[PDB]
Amino acid sequence: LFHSFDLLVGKDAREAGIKFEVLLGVYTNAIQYVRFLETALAVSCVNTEFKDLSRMTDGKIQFRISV
Amino acid sequence: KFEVLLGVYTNAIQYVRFLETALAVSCVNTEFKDLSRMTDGKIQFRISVPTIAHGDGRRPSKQRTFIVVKNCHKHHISTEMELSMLDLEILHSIPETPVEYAEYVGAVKTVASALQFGVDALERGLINTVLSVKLRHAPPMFILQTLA
Amino acid sequence: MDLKVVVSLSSRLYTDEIAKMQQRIGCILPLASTHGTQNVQGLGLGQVYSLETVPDYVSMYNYLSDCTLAVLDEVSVDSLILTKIVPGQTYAIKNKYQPFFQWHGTGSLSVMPPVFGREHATVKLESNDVDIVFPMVLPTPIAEEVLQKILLFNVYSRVVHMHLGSVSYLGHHYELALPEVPGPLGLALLDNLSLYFCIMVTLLPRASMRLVRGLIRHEHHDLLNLFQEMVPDEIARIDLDDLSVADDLSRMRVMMTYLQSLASLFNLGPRLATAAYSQETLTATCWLR
Amino acid sequence: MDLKVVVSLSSRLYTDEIAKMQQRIGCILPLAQNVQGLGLGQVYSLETVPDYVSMYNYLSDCTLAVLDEVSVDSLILTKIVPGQTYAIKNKYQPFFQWHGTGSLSVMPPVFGREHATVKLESNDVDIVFPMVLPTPIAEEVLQKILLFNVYSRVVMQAPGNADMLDVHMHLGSVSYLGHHYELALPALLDNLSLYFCIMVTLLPRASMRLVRGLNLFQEMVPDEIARIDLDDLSVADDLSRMRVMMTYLQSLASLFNLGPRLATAAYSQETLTATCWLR
Amino acid sequence: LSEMVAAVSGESVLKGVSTYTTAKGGEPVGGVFIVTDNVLRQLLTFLGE
Amino acid sequence: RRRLQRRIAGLLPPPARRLNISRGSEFTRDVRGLVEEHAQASSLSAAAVWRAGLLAPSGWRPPVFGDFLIHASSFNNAEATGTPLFQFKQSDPFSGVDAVFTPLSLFILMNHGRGLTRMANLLYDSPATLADLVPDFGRLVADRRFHNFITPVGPLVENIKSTYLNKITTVVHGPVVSKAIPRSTVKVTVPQEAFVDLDAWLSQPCPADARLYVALTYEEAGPRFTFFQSSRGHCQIMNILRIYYSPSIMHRYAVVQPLHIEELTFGAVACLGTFSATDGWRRSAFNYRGSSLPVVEIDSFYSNVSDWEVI
Repeated sequence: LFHSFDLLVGKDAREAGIKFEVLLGVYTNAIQYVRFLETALAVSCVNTEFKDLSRMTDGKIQFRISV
Repeated sequence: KFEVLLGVYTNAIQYVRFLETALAVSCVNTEFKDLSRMTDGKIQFRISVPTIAHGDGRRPSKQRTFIVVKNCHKHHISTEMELSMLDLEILHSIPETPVEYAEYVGAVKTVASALQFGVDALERGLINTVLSVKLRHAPPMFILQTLA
Repeated sequence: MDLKVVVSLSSRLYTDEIAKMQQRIGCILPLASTHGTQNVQGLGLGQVYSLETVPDYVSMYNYLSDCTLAVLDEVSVDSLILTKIVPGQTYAIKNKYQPFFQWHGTGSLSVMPPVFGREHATVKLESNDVDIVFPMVLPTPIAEEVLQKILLFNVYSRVVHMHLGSVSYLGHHYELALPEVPGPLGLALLDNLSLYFCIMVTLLPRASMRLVRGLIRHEHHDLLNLFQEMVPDEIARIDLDDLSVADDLSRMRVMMTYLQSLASLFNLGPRLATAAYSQETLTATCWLR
Repeated sequence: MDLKVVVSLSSRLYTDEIAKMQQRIGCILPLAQNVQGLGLGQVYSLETVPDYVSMYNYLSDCTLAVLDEVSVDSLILTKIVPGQTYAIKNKYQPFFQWHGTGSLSVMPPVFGREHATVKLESNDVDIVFPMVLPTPIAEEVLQKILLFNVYSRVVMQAPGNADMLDVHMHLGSVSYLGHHYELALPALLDNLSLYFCIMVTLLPRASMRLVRGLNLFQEMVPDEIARIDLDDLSVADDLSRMRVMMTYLQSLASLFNLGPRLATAAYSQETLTATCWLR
Repeated sequence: LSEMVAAVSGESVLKGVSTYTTAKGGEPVGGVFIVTDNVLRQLLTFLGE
Repeated sequence: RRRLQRRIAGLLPPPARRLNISRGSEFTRDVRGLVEEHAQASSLSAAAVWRAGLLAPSGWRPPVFGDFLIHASSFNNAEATGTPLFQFKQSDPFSGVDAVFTPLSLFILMNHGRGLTRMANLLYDSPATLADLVPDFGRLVADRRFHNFITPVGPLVENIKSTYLNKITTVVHGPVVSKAIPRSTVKVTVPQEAFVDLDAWLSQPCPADARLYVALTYEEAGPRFTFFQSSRGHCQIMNILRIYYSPSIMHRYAVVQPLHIEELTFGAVACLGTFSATDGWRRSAFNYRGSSLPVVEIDSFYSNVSDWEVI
């Protein structure tokens, strides 16, 4: 039954074996797993997959503001 | 979630029978199936004593005869087997879910072990009370060395 | 175990009598026999308490002590059904008695002869010539003073008596009827009390007189208010003796046994030990003590 | 039937409290569910004067309970019924042997408050258990504390008639079935003593009124010092004296009925318990 | 040695098949006597076989 | 095992009835089973008497028993079963022997020092050893404290035989029945010349039961034992026996000294048990090897011993 307790206790069922001895109730906590796209401050940020940030060694980005 | 917790159990029992021990060499066992109704027992020995005809003038023992009885010793053997009714009310039902088939056969393995420890206890008590009958009617050896 | 008496009428119960008996459901009734089907002539306390003779309550106390008790659960035409009271079962008893004593303290109750009058609990059957009187159920602190008023009226018939005639409660005062003659068995109980007192008067101690003398002359308790600052002379002439401990110890052992015998004498009538009384539902879960 | 009564502990119990509750697990205690008025601890509080008679009336009114299991938040206890029995034990620090006595009496502990108590620092209540003791010991300690209260208040008022060591030699020890116990004799027990005192003072005029109610037969048995009281007393004073005396006599007789009188069958001195039913 | 085997052998949980048999006799082996080499030499001239 | 399984399976409590309120089709068959259970547990058939043996665990109570360790010479093997035994309080703390008395061996403790006496001294011929069991009889009856040192322990239900240091078992509280599961009724045996019916000396309400009271009483020649059968209560039979004890109040008058507190008590009454009033006590005759005395036979006893209350 979901384990391998055949060689541990033995083959005979009248000498040894397994027995239901308590029904314990545990409560696993439900945790919300958040993502950056599922949350709503992704409206503010247009986010991209650069995937190798060592390719950009220059810290400065040139802004060409045309009026 | 309600995890069913299995627990191991070992019936640490050696099956002794009264007819498998050599103590039953000293007994003629019969199975009187209604001894709880017998109130007395009896066995009569009528012993006819012979004599010797003698030459000199003696008062002769004219055909002596002893009739003795032996009443039976009666003693009961009682064990007290508990059986939890939490494990009993799931015996009359039927399993249809794996939790009920997990606990139903786990109750069967408890009540069958309580039955095979109730017969074994009576067999051990039978051997013990046969040995106690033998020890109560056992005179010591320093007395029987000369009284026999 | 079926514990249910079906007391059957011979004649037809009229509608006003059905309303008067439906007004009294849950009240204690004493039965003649303990069996499953009985007759009305013999139900209740009317066979010992009749209109023709004097109200003698001490024989009613011994009747309530001897015979069984039952509560009234269902009343219908030609028959009214009762439930017996055995030890080991908890019964619901409602307060439907006309001199209302509130059971706020959940004290132990007591079953009484109808000392407050017949005609409020007389409830009358014109079907058959019988009168069902319901015994008064009330706590034992009221019951001891009602029994002492019954016992004291007969000795104070000779020599203010309205205080002994009525009852005292926290909220109200109710009038209970006293006879001019108690009866044969009430006179027997008063005779046994008189013999007990005339024997036990010589077996009283001597040391407590010195206590009451020094306490009167020294320190007034609230309990020392009855003497009105006065001591008699009998106390003095029994205080012309010296105090020892051995004769007083034997006298207090025989005083213990005599006070136990007086506890046996005063404890008359059945008592019910209440548990978890509901004031809003007005019923009480009780069993026989 | 289902008889497991639980009580509501507010604060969790610490280790020494667990040990002191385990020490007296077999004893009985009354009941009022609230842990505040859980037993006799509201009469033995520091709030009220420790009066004996109100304690007795509360002990005879409310039900009793023998407790089975103790925990850090619960108190498993079964209340008493007149039907069946419970196994109770003698776990009282004034130890009285229950050897073969067929009756047990439940009285308030007159051997001091500290002797039969558990003081809970963490909680709101300090519980006490009543004295469960055999009935000749019960009536003997009633005699030897009642007469000691009388013979003590007398020598507090006038120490010329009696002696304190003379009453402390005999009135401080009980001797039942060969066991010799000592009494912790130190307020307490004063109202019962003065009740008995009022009873035996007014009982001469009570006996005279009773023998005049119904002749020289019952007037011979008083002695000459026990007979003479003059025949002049007011009607209202005599009636109120008789009523108050008979009230105190009834209360004192039901009080010297020692309350809930338990009965036992098989006292097992190896395990200190006896099969106990209510009687 | 028989007194050691008698004093060791009692009740024990979790039993099963006859494990660790010998080959000549086919008898199940009850235990093991861990000894030193000098005691191993001495228990084969005392016991002999 | 098959005999044991067939014996346990019949002696089993029936399961409680379920009503699944949640499901639809299960509620109908469960109330079907409910009405099929009532209709065969109420009607006149063998099914309604089959239901009474299951006992469904308030009505039945297995009683308590008193294992007492006695001497064989202080007892007799030939007595009947239902004899109300009276344990004596022992002064030594660690004693081990609980000296009980049958009413005949206590009748020879009565008479030796001053019918019933014939069978009494036929059952207990030598009374010197039984006077040596009690440490003090005459002084303890002189200060009249004998009634509290004698406690009743209910009727004997099982006497296992032993030549020295006998052991008896009495029902101290509960329904009087035997110990061996081959079942029989323990009929309470009381000798008749000690037994009086109180309606006979009284010469109107039907009770539930008629109780049996023993009254150790202090007659001026010696103690006396009388078994009183009363349909009334305890505090009522105190008053009724106050009526019955008419010359005792004259003797306690005619011993005029009040400081001698010995003659101011006249015995005490203890309630033994409750047998049914609708079935009265049966008369019977108990035979020894030579003699036969008439003995009251009392069945359906429920033993509950009360305290000795002073007359």
